[PDB]
Amino acid sequence: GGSPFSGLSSIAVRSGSALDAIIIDGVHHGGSGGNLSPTFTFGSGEYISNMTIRSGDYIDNISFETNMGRRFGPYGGSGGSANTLSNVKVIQINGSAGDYLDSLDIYYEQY
Amino acid sequence: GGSPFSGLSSIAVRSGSALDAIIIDGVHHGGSGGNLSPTFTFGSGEYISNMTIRSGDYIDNISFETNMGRRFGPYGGSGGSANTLSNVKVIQINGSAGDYLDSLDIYYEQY
Repeated sequence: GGSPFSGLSSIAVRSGSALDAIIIDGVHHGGSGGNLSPTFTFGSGEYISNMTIRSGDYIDNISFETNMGRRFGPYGGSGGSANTLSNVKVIQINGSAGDYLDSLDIYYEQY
Repeated sequence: GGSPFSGLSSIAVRSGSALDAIIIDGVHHGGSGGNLSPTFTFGSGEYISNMTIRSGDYIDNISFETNMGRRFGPYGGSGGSANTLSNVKVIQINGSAGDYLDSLDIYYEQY
């Protein structure tokens, strides 16, 4: 019984040319620079299915598509190298933050 | 670089004899009954290492120990059956909620 939920229930970012911050369920991870994205709130049974991430020494860009045809991004800049997650169910987003988003540790089901 | 963080950054619950709610990074999952736990905010590099969960048709009790000797619980009641997670790193907490906490879908590293 019940309506499904996730502990990853909403995402925002702060971005300029790179990722200043990620804001996960209203919890700030990073610095104050860049401009604040609007918050993406996930629906019951909705999860991240695609995700493109540009990264270098820092997280430079973040975009994703959900299983419900919804989109978030791109936010950030054109630097670093691009990696893509496809046919996935993203479960967790961890990482390391300072004044910027230094790394991301994504946990997902690889379908 | 950077200080580690998790997308599972704080836990509270609402509990009576069972689990009315779990509150994950300030996002409410469940109903309004029972009494509100105080919020456990996780520190950088802190994660759930032990966890005892009583469950039946509903989540009945929740307790956990973190890798930093910190504790949360027990909260709830004495019904259902007990399961324990030991030598783990909890990564995600999902589930299904209504007026109560119907299920929990825990994602962890089994060490």
